[PDB]
This record gives sequence, C-alpha cells and structure tokens, in this order.
Amino acid sequence: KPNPLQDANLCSRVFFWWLNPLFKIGHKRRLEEDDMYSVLPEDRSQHLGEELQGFWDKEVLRAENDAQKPSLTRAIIKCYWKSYLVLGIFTLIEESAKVIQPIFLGKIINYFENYDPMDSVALNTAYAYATVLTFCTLILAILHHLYFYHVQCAGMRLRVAMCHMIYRKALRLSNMAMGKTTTGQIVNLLSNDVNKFDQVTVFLHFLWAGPLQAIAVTALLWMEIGISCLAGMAVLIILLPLQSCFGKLFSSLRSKTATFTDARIRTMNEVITGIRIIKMYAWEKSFSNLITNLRKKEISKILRSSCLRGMNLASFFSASKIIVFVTFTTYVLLGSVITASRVFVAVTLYGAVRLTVTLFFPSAIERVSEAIVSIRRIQTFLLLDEISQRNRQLPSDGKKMVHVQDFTAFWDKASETPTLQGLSFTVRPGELLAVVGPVGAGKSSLLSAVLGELAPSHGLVSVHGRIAYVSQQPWVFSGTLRSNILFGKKYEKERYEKVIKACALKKDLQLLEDGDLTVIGDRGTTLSGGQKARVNLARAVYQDADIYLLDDPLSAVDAEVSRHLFELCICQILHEKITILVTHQLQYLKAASQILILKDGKMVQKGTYTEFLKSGIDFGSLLKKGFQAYKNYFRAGAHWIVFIFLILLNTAAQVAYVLQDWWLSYWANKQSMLNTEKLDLNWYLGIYSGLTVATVLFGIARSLLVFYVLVNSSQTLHNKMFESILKAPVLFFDRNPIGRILNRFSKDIGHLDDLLPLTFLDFIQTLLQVVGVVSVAVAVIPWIAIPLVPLGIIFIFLRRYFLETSRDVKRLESTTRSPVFSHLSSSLQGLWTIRAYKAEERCQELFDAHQDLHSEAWFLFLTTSRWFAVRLDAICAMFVIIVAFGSLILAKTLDAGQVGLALSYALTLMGMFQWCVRQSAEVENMMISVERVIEYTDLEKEAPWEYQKRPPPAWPHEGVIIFDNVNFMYSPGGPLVLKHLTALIKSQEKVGIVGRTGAGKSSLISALFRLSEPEGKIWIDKILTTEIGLHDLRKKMSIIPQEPVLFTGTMRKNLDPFNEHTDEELWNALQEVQLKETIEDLPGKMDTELAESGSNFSVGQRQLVCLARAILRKNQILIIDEATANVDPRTDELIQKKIREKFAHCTVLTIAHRLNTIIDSDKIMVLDSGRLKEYDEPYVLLQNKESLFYKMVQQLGKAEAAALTETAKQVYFKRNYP
Ligand SMILES: CCCCC[C@H](O)/C=C/[C@@H]1[C@@H](C/C=C/CCCC(=O)O)[C@H]2CO[C@@H]1C2
Repeated sequence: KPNPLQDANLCSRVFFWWLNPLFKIGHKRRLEEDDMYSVLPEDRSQHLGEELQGFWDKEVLRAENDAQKPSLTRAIIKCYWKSYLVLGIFTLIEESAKVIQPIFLGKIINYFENYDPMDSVALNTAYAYATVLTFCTLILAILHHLYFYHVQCAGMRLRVAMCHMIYRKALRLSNMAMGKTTTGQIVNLLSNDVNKFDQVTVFLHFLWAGPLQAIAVTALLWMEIGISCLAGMAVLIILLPLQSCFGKLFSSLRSKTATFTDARIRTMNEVITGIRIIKMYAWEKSFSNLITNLRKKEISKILRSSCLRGMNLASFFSASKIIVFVTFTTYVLLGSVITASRVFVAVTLYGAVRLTVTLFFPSAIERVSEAIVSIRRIQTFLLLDEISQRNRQLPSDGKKMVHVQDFTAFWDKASETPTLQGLSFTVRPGELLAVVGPVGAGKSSLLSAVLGELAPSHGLVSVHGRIAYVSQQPWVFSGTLRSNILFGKKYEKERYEKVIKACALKKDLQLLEDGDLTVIGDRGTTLSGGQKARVNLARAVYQDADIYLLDDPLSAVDAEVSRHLFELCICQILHEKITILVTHQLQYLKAASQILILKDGKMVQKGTYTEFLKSGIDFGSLLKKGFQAYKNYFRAGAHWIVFIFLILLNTAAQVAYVLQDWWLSYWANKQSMLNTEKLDLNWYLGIYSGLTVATVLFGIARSLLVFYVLVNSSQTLHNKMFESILKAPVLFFDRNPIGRILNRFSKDIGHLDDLLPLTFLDFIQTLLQVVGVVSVAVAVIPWIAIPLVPLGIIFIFLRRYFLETSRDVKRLESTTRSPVFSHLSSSLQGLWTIRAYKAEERCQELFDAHQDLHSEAWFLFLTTSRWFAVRLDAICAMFVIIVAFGSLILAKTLDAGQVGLALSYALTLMGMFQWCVRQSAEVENMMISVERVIEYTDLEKEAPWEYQKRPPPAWPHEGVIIFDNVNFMYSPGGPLVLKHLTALIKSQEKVGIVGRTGAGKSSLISALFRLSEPEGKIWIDKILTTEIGLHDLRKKMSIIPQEPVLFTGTMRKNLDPFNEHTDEELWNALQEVQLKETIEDLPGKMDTELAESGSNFSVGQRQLVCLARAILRKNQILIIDEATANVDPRTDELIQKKIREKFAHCTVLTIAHRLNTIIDSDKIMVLDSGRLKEYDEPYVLLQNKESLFYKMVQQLGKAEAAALTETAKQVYFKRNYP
C-alpha cells in the first residue's frame, strides 16, 4: 500500500494534492482497511521506539554515572529538538505575518484617506501594498497546513515511540514490581496518558511565540496609537486570570454534579436491571419519585454550570468590543483625534493579539502541564525493577536436564516462612515427573521457580534447553486458532495435524464456522474453558521444546478427553520429552514415572507410584484438610414565541457588534470631512458607549437564553424518556439489553446536558459573526454579491465531498485503535507464558503491526482534515483578496471608513470561518444523541395504571381465581406458551405447579400479572383482570421472586417504600421471620444504607426480607417461585415452615423445582409442554401410575418416592377423613 506522500512534489504537498484519489474513492463506497495508505519508513513504530529507547538508555546510563534521578523529558528533548526547531522557525514566520499585515491594511486605508484620482503613482503603490497583503494572507492560509500537519505528526511520532517503549518495559516486568502494580495501571498510561503527546506539540510553540507576539503587537500599537494602547491592552491581560477564574468555579460546579449524576445513573441501573421485580411489586412510583428528586438536584447544578458557561462565552464574544471601546475612549479623551487608519489597524492588532493571549496561550499552558504529568507517569513506569536477563549458562556437556538443589525462595521479602525449603531433586529426559499436593502447597510456585520467575534465595536451579510452559489458567490471545497454536512458528501440515488429533480438537474445530481458522478474541470469548486448555496444550506441543511444564491441565475438561490427552499426548508424545506435571486427579499418577509430594513448601517424598502404594499413605488422606430532529429538539425547550425572541436577540447582538465598528467608521468620515472647529465629543462617545453596552448586554442575554432553552429542552426530553420507559412492557426490556438502556440515560443524556448547548451556542455565535463579516463586505461593495455566489455553492459542494470521507476515516482511527489495548491486555495476563518461551521479542513485532495500523489511520485523519482546511482557506483568501482589490478598482466611490471596515472584517474572517465549519460538523455529530433520546420518548406503553372501574375495597374478598381458556404468548407471533388454561382456584388452597423448565411453569405469573396482555379470561373474585388497570391488580397480589433483590436504601424502604406501615408493624414482621434480632445490631435501626442487592445480606436473608414484605402487604392472594435454590438447609426449613404456618388463610400458588416443597399442597397443576393435563390432590395423582406426577415422583428414586408418597397419604388421610 504505497503512500503518495512519499513521491509528491512541494507544490503538491502544500495543497495536499496527493490525497485527491482517496477522496474520490471515499465519495463512491465506504472505506475499509485496504483503501488505507501505509506509513512512511520514518514512522514505523519499531524505528521510533528503537531511537527513543536508545536515547532513554543513554540518559539513564548517564544518570547512574552521575548519581541523580533520570528524566524522560530530557530524552524526549534530546531526540526531538533537531526536528522540532524547524516547526518553530516557521511559526516565527507565521506570527510575523499576523503582526505585519495590519500595517499594509493601514497603508491602503491611508491611500484612501488622501484620495486624489489623478495621482496614479499613489494608486500603483496602493496596488503594491494590496499585493503584499495578499501574500501575507496566502502564507497565513496556504502554507500553514503543511505546517500544522507536521506539528501534529511530531506528536504522533512521540506518542507511538512512547507506546512502544511502554509495551517493551511491561513485557519484562519483575513479579516483585508486577504485583505491586496492576494491569489497569498499565493500560491507563497507554490509552489516556499517552494521548497528551498528540496535542501538546500543537500548542508547545506558543509558550514562546505567545509573549513574543504580544510584545510585537504592543510595540506596533504604541507606534500607531500611543500610550492609550496600554489601556486597551490592560483589559486583554485581565482576560488571563478572569479566564482562569471561570475554571476554578466551573470545576467546582462540574465535579459537584458527578455526586448527583452518578447517583442518578446508579438508581437507574437498579431500576432497569430489576424491572420485573419493580413491576410485579408495583413500586415504580417510588423509584419515579427518587429519580425525579435526583434529576432535579442535578439540573440545579447543570443550570448554574450552563449559566456560567454562557457568561464565559459571551465574555469571549464581547471582549474585543470592550478592548476597542476602552482603547479609543482613552485615545480620544487624552486629546487626540480619530482617523480611519489608526483605528482599523489597531482593531486588527487587538484581534490577533487577543486570539493569541486569551485562547492559545492558556491552552498551551494546560496541555504542557498535562504532558508533563504524563511524562512523570511514564517515568515511574520505566524505573520498575526489571528481570535479570537469563545470564551466562554454566558450561554443560550438551545434556538437556533439570537439576535443583536446596532451593529456598520467597514471593515477598516480608513473609516469615519461605515458599520452598531446601528442595533438592532433578529430572532426566523421558521422565514424566509429577507433583502431588493439596491446594496451597506451592506446586505453582515450584513451576515458577523452575521457570526462574521466582528468585532463588538459596541453592541453585540448572535448566539447560528450550522450555515449554503451560500456565494453570489457560491463556488465549487475539487471533485465529491456527495462529494461536503456531504462536509465531511456521506452519507444518503433518506437524499441525498430529497436534490436532492428539489434542482431540477436531470436535471444536468442526463446531466453528472457519474450522481451525476462527478468530479468537481476548479472554477466549469465542472459546470455552476446555477449548482454551486444549489450545494451550496444542501450543505447548507444537513449540516442541526440550522441557515441558504442565500445571493442572486436565482439571477443567471432561474425563474422556483428559484421559486421551494424558495417554496419547502426555504419556506417548512426551515419553521422549522432559516433562514436569502438577496434577489434581489421582487416576493419572499410575503413568507417572516419578511422583513428588510437596507440603508446607517442603519435599515430603519422591518415588514411583508403587513405592507410595507400599508407603501406606493413601493420597486422599493427604489431600484432605434530518431536520425533524432539530425541530423536535427546539420545540421541547420553549414555545415558538420564545424561539422568535431568541432569533431577534441573536440578530440584535450581531447587529450591535457590527454597528459599533460602523460607528467608528462614521466618526472617522465625519472627522475627515471637517474644516478652529471641533467635533461634539459628548454625543459621539455617548452613542459609542451605548453601542458597546448594547453589544455586551445582548451577547450575555443571547448566551444565557440559548443555554436556558436547550437545558430546559434536555430536561423535558429526559422526563419524557423516563416516564415513557417506566410504562414500557417487559417485552421491551427483554429485547433491549441493560447496557443500551443504561447508556441512553448516562451517555446520551450527558451529551445534551452540558455538551449540546455549548457547541450549539458557539456555532451560532461564529456563524453570525461570519454572516456579519460577509454582510459588511457586501454593504460596502455590493458587487461582491456576484463572485460570492460561486463561493457559497462551491463551499456547499466541498462540505459534502469532505464529509463523505472524514466520517469514513474518523471511524477507522477508532476501530483500529482498540486492537492495541486488546493486545496489551492479552499480553500481560499471559505474560509468564510469553516470557517462558524465549520469543518475547516476537510479541514486540505483533505490537508494532498493531501500532502501524493505528498510526496509519491517524495519518489519514491528519491529512484529510488538512485537505479540507487548505480549500476552506483558499475560499477565505479569495474573499479577502476580492475585498482588498475590488475596493481599489472602485476607489472613486468608497471612503476611508468604509474601506477600513470592510477590509478589517475580511481580515478577521480567517480562522473564524474554520471554527464555524468545525462546530457545524460537531453539532451534526452530536445530534445523534437527540435522535436516540427522541427514539425512546416514543416507545410502547402497557395498559394504564388506572381505569374508570375501580375495584371494591374489600376485593379480593376470598381469593377465588378462575383461569378461563387462557392463551398466553410472550411475544406476538411467537410460540404459544399457555394454551387453553382452564382451572379454578378456591380460596385459601395451596396449589403447587409441576412441569419442565420453560414448559410454562414461570409463565403463569407472567400472564396472571398481565406482564403481556393475555388472551382468555382470568377472574379474581368474579372480576375480569383485563378490565382493571395494572396498579389495581398488582397491588393486591404478593409474590416471592426467584432471586430476591434489595433496592439501595434504608431497610425502612425495602419493606415499606410507600410509608404505608409503622415501625411496630415492621418490627413484628421481621420478628415473624426471626430476623428481627439479626437487624437490631447494625449501625442504624432500620436506616442502614445498603449495597447492591444487599451484599451484606445472605440469599436466605434476602428471601426472609421478601417474606416479611409479603407478610406486611397482608393481601389474600400469594405466589411463590423458586423458594430455595442453594440456600442452607436450616434456612430452607425455616422458610418452609413460615410459608405454611403464616399463610394458612392466604390463597397460595407455588411454582417450585422440587416436590418436598409442594408435596403437601392441596392441589397441583401438571403442565405438559405448555398444556395443563392433570389437576387434583397429589395423593389422587399418585394413585394413577400413568399420571405424570407419579412418573416424576418415581424418577427421583425409591426411598425418596416412598417417603413422598407416604407424606401425601398422611396429608390425604388427615384431611379428607377426620
Ligand atoms: C477544527 C479547526 C478549528 C479552527 C481554529 C481557529 O484557529 C480558531 C479561531 C477561533 C476559534 C476558537 C478555537 C478554539 C481552540 C481549539 C482547541 C480545542 O478545541 O481543543 C473559534 C472562536 O473564534 C474563532 C473560531
């Protein structure tokens, strides 16, 4: 993939003409990783990594030689000054041009000030001055992008070298240091702390060009307007701390919202996750109240933050007006006079020096500080203790053999007992050494010591040969299965097929689409644990080293495949291979040529399996211990009257902005056309101050009103969302995952909270300033309207031709960035496996090949934006050239003031036009959040919570529940679930449910609570369920869910969220479940704040809490589901006895997985694959041997079935015959 940047001219690299081909492909189809362009030879990650590592090693060597701390900053400066000084040389020219061109503006205006149509020499000099002006703008517009590319490329280069060295160091970290750090702290300086280098360079040169330009402009101002300049200049300096006091008060109102936004998101997580429980309990009004309170206390801080942001942006808007106003007020008050040249040169000087002082220099300070902090972090990460490179091997005679003598070691220098105590044993080729020991013996530490991963404290380890190692936890990296097995080794067909067959991988390969070529991501998300272990064993076999270490390989696989692996691979293939095995299955010890027992870190005994049979020590003994979106976004915030007022306020602000400078123009014209006589100063200063004040107030009003309207618009959208999701049926929650629903209320809501109203108040600001500039240039020279139409239309087409490729390349630099982090993560978790093989240098090449794929999409993202900016500045330069020259070919009609106004505004169009375009792109990027928010504000809705026909208060009177021909389906068009359900439930009876998992046992609750409006009829005391709203049907039925959940809050709430009960009632209810005492030893009585799902509570305790809830509701209907999954037997029988003897007179339906729970129930649904077949007393069903109840009783066993039948008979005989 050749790069046209390498074969291009200078005239082609200034206009980025080498990039036209790609754009043409980008206009037709979508862009992939093949349409991409490769990188320069001087940009491959390996090259920069090697160079900067060389300089860093030299610097640390000199630090050792001179006994002071080494600094990475010095290495960076040493490696980059020779190539960073060039950029500085050019930015000096750029700032010099930005300071020079006002003077030639002044010379043109001065030619207009002394107009004489006959003096053609002055006309020619003015044409020359205009030509120099266009040269300045064409070196500020066309040569500033082949500069900005290289300024961003220096940062790209620095970051790529940094990432390469970080990975290189993290590949050889010592376990002493690797344990004190984490694997999240080794990705959080390669994903968030190495990105600063991509930005600091962009502004680095402004730490010396900022002040220099601020002195040059000040000197020019003094030369032209004199001491009064300081006055205005003073105001500009005031903008430096004032900008850093809207930041130490914005960051106190922005980090005081997280303590509310995160609370709101966490409550939303608990609401969305357990929505079945909330709906069944009919509690969602309580969570609605809680989220309303949190969202209101979050909108308060968002409203202060947005008001402050709006005031800051209006200060940015009106700062130039204030500077010019105070400057010329002082200039006139000290006794001088206004002419149209000194005014409109000083204006451009103030514009340039303001754009430098208030915008670029603080950003450079911030970014240099962030880059210095990041450099300090990467300094700390590169001084961690390394691993001793495997040193000079003692001269052997060619005998590949492992011998250990008197080995002692510690994982920590603080541990009292050493991990190993004087181990002195060896192994020879062909001898399958094995280790027997319970967990905690040190067998893993033993293999680590064999690998050298554990530092020897005493003794010696002699390992001479290639080492093949298998970790206890199988480790798979990002790649195909064949590549996973090869692990860099070249493929050999017969050597790859024997591995496959001996590892029994054929089944797994035939299960997947690509056979053995299926791509396996990180953590084995596409594989199973057995597959991971088998692929790791395949890697170990195919690497075919001299020495093999296997730590618990067969534990996680089935018996047959494990036996096959041990026999035909470990016993057969490795019978000629040095092998050390750690095992937990005793069956495989018979084939071990040796056995070592390790305990308390000490050798217990080595010998053959026969000798341990003779020792009398049984092993078990040892092993046991569009446009519509914008309209909907703007309609929500305010009615259209306020929107029309907003438009009028924008127009008034911009018009007053323009008219202040127009007033300076008019003042100059009225002064030149004079005569001693004077000019009435009070009037002129009065209207000039009035225009300045109008500009300031209208800017502030516009900013606050736009922020208020869009914040209100977001507040309304969020409220509509939330109150439209609390009413969505559970089917919607089944279709969409939690993450997608728990992200459109934290990510999407957060984008329209304090992101959307900024790029939308900035975009309007700069769009109206551009329109003001264009309208001034058209009102001064109307003929400009003719050429300016071929500069609108072209622009429009341009903005398409770019946005059909930028959006196709700002996803490539995102979908090819994650592989770097993925490989870094996958290489640290299997790091021992990587370093066990000598091929650690080969993973460096894989990292580079994953980094020469993101430094190849940052290339296109850095050059396509420049191909757009060159043409935008060509359009703006055509505009300024036409304004500067066409004001001279028409010199007979214009005057000094009009020319000054038009030409100075055309000069300030630069950069402003680009920022307008950039914010337009960002708004069109961030309206997707509004689109998603408005997609959820129009979701499905279940039947309303209230109906006209409210039920009688006594209902249910008894509990009679009649299922009449109930046909229920989870989703429309899906499989029938309950089909002609016809049953009767008489008050107070106990009806168990039997069936298969998913055969309709858990759908009766789904249909009886109308979680999905059923077809058929259900009568609760002769009242149709579908004829009453949900909260008059669910409030009168209690339930015990499968997995109890406690909602974050006081224990008062998880029982009485509506405050409808009193402390004595709650205490009594908790006493009935005997957990009363268990609570009155907590910090609070009931007001103990809890964790997620009551993490300080047990599953049985949670079931007790729900049982207490059911007791508190004291309604005459009740449903139990999955009583005790794996709860301890004491709590099991406790719950069971409470289920009977508290709820004797409360009609009970029970859906249980077992029989003892429901053996004594009065009756039983028998559900046959979604069909009710048998329903009577359990003893009657046991009388008929053909009943499914009889069959599933007998399936348990003989004694169990006999006891169950005896219990049923006892119940029958005690009940029906008194
Ligand atoms: C994407 C290209 C942007 C061009 C930047 C241009 O040279 C800026 C000039 C001023 C802009 C302020 C820029 C903001 C700083 C950019 C830094 C950042 O966004 O991280 C807007 C306020 O008046 C004009 C437009």
